[PDB]
Amino acid sequence: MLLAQKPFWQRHLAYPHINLDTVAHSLRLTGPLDTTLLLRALHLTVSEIDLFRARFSAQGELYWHPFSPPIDYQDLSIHLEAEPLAWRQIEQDLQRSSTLIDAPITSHQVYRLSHSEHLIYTRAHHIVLDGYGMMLFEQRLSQHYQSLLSGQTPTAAFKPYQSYLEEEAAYLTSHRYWQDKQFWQGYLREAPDLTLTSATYDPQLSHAVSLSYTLNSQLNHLLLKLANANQIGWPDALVALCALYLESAEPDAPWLWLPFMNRWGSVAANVPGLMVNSLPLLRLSAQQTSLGNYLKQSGQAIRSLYLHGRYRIEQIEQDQGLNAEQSYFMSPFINILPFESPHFADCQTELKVLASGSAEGINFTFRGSPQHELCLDITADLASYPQSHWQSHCERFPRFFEQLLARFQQVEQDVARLLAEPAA
Amino acid sequence: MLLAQKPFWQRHLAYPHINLDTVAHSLRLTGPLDTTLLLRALHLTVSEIDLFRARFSAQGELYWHPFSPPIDYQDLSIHLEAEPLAWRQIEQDLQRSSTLIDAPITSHQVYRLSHSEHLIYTRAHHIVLDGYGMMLFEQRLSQHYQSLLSGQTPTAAFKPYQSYLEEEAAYLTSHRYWQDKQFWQGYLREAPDLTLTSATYDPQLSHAVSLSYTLNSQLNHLLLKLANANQIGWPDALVALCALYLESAEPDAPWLWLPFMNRWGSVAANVPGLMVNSLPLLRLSAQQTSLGNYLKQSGQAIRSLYLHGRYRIEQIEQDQGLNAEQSYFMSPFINILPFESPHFADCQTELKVLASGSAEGINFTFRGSPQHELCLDITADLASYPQSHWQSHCERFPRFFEQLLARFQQVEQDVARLLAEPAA
Amino acid sequence: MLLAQKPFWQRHLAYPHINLDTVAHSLRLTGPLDTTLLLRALHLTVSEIDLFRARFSAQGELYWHPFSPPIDYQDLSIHLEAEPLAWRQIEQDLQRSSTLIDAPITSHQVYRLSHSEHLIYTRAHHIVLDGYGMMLFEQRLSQHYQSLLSGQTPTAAFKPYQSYLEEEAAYLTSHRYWQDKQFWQGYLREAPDLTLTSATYDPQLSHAVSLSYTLNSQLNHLLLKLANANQIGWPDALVALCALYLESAEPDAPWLWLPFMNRWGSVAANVPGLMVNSLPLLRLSAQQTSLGNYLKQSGQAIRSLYLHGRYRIEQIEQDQGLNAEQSYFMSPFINILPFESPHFADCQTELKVLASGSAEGINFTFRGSPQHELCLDITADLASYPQSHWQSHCERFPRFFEQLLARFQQVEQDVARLLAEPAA
Repeated sequence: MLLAQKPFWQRHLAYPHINLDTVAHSLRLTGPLDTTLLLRALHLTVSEIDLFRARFSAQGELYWHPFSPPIDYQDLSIHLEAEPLAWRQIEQDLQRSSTLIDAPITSHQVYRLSHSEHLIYTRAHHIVLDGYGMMLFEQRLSQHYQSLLSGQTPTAAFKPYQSYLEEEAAYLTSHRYWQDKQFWQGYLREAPDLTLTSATYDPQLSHAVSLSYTLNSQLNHLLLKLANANQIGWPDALVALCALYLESAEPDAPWLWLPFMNRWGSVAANVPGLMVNSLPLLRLSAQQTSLGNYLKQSGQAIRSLYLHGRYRIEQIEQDQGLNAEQSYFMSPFINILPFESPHFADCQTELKVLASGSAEGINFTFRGSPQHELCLDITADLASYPQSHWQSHCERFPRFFEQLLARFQQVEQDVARLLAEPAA
Repeated sequence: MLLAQKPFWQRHLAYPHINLDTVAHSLRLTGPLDTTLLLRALHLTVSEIDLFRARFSAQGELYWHPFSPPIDYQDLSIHLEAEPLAWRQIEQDLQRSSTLIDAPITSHQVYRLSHSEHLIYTRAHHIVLDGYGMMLFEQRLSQHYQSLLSGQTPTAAFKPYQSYLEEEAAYLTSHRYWQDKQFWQGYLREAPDLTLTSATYDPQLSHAVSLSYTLNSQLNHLLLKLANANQIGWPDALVALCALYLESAEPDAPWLWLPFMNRWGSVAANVPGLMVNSLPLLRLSAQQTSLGNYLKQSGQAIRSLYLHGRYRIEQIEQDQGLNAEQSYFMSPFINILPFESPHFADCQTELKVLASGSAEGINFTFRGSPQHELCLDITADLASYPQSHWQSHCERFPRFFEQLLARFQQVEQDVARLLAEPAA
Repeated sequence: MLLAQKPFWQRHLAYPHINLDTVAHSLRLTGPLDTTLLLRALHLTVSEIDLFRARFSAQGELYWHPFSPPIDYQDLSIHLEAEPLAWRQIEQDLQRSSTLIDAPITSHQVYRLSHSEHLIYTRAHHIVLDGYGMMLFEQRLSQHYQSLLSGQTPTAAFKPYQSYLEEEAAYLTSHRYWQDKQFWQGYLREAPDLTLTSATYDPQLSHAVSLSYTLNSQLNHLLLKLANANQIGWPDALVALCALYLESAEPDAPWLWLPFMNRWGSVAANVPGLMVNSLPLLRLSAQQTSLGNYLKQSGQAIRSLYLHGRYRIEQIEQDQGLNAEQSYFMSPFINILPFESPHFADCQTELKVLASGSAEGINFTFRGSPQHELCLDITADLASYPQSHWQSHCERFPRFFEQLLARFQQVEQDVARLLAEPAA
């Protein structure tokens, strides 16, 4: 078992009767799709994912099931209560006991609701799949379907999970491992303390609240320009902007937590699994600096995180002295969700996140793309984050974007002029 | 548009009325050549070079013309004033006002002067073609003509430019990119300031003065014997010897500028275009060192620059805080061009460089090969370099080479011997 | 010549007659070995090792022989005086004159005793091969054999030695070089003086004595266990433990010398040769810390050595201001020998060390593996170490392990508890 999987494994031993870290998506395809080919496509995709065959012993020993995950298919086009019938079974799986010992970690269900309506349900435990893995699974499903439909030879399959283990093993014994430890050690030393997880925090008592604000299109164009002008992508740009925002909105929070996919330059880029790593970014001050210099310098600080990003935060926790019963309070946290839902010839795809872990602290999420629609979701777990502050963020963050777009207007949309003004 | 191209683009917008960065070669062929097949060969070679179909919008957007460039041919074997008619048209092109906007960037003219005389003129703007690229073009022309003459099938065609764009795009995203960034950052920290282009320098007021100096055979042999001995290529050997010559001839200049092809190991080796990168080499001191040790350690240094050579100098200028209106004064500069002229059966080839960049500073260009004829060309632009210094280089550089052969004669032409002696 | 090679060169000049530094193994293969394929395998293996072609001039210049070393094979199956004939020729080589100067630096002899018995002899002077080196050689020989036995094509050949020289030179001119210098400087300044080599010491007058103690399985499993707990390797854990035992067995000995292979993350990993660096570990205090806390911190310090290990100990001596006639007395010395003997299909391998170079002081060597069997080897040079203290160590070191095994059982195999009780 990988260090990154241990915390999930422990949470499970600590609250067995409940599925705290599940990942489930539903795909709704509307269109003249070829049922049979989709089923083959799904069966093919799943075969390529070695980790979906993972199983754990009572002692946490990971071992491998020899068969690929079953694909439960049902033609419901016959019944009038087709949809409700499909959703009862989907909820059934969501409400399953979700044990981990000697059991299948994933589930795959397909429903033909009508000749032009299909419902695909995919579920896994966070211990064998993260967000990026999920989309990889979706794109692959897409790829196999297109190949089957167009009668072409499909492109290459996911590399075996074993190739990733080997790569990870080599990294753990490499000098880079030590340069990384070195780097996080210095980063935190010359910095304000990180917040630990409360001793009285019960993961199951989570109580999530949320609000979504759709960013104005004019802001998206600016977002891009701003990104370009600083030789950074819009996701990294939003992380910078978000940190700038927190300068006023929550000055006492010196840290902004980020998820580094840990797929960059690695075979993991072709191996669905668990690799995401949570890292803390020390927000730069807005005092005595231009917005332009703020974005550029934040981007570098962020980049620096990615370069030493393969070093596990769990490991950092140990390096910093926390004991086994401790963990960092990764809040505030930012997530950028840029990936499109998987495509299928002559169909519309409606993707729905049915499960995705547990909310802790406050979370800022950006789903979509400045090229189309980009929304901001402000989610807080009232059991570990004050409701009023959450209230405040839902009113202040959106305004923050309204201003930026304004300061731009009142400067005749001159990218260089806006980057010219002070960060504050 | 690539970064390497931006500066040529800007120079054009700044001075539209002049051809600052044009490349043009004339190939005069003497022999009973097959005109029709030469034309075909030229037709096929230009069609394989995607970049020659490039064009730019007034906004600097590079788009693609669907047709290969035209090959303008003229049989002039009838006129009494044949050669003069050819050259008058060439000079005219060398005098056309460049226009990178929505216009063809290359020109191809062939002239049949007499049954045994042909003149080929090839012109491109530096923004789509460099030295190495020109030679790939000439060699390819030679290959095709030879294939057609013997009936054989031609060897593989140039890869598409798209492949290079992709490879480049990946490098810009890789870990190497950041490794290269840190490197140039360290290298420039541990060293004397680099010089910046005077702010009053006007590219058009350039005024280049030149002078050749063939190296006697005994030196060329010595160059090779020295290179082999230090297990390095003669070009680097030659670069070292210049580094050494400069130590005494121009001690108040620590840097020496070099061109890095960026061809080896990349698809660029099979894609004509612009890839050469000018990078600064910090001269090693000649004090306390044997000649041999100087050569080897210089080679080790050059190689170090090679490895990080894909990192763009324009990027470095930004990393080092220069602004949009500044740049490095890349002088002195030592440019080595080993390539031989293209060959055609039963013919002699006379290559003539009709246009190349534009003089800046003092330039040491070596053309040839130590096995054949190697001529040193000291060029200077009095508009940006001390005329007196230039003359002084013309005197002492050849003397430097003469003293070298001499000190060699001194110890019975014993390579080990000559190498054990002190550097200076 | 490399710095690590110079002291061997010196020893040879100072005592031309005696062959003081030799590494020589014998491998007895019992089974139905394919003689011919073995001989081919041996042939292929020696040909991949550039360094076995090294030869030294009178002035100590290292030059290269153009041919791979010969392999002398004799079928003694028909002869009656079999084994005696083999060993007699072996002893003759161990008893060669071979004044390093202009002589084959290695020897390879193969003997077929019967169709079931084969004896392989391999000798090299320590100046071109260390322990790891010898191991690599052995493993490559089994790879080749196996490859020829099965119809499989062999894996990659050892990289060329020039590769390593090129890497080392790069390191010497690097900043990493300077950091290592810094680390060693301070690590020594803030610590007790290292013991210099007695001026009245004569290498040729070595008088070795040894005695082996086989660590009982009970302990083996504990060793491994102890290793896991402190997230460290068992060899590193054995050093930590040896340093502990030395806290009350020779309290006046602040330092413990360790051999650092210096193969870690280097082409040297695929280049048999001399790279081992002897370094001083400042033994940590066994007071005011728990066993588990001692191991964890010992491993950290040990890690630091490896991390700065590329800096040469001979270089450190020069840095500490020692003159050419001086060196560090490297005693106590712990050596870990984990590697198994080469394996050949359907055969038995009985490895035997016939020469491993003379060593000063006292040495603690761990041969084998906790996974299977391992024996502690206490060896001493009476001409440089008190025979008394030696016998002292022979009785007291094992006891130290019976105590650890006992203090363990005496805590109901409670691993975390053993690691809770203070140092000693």
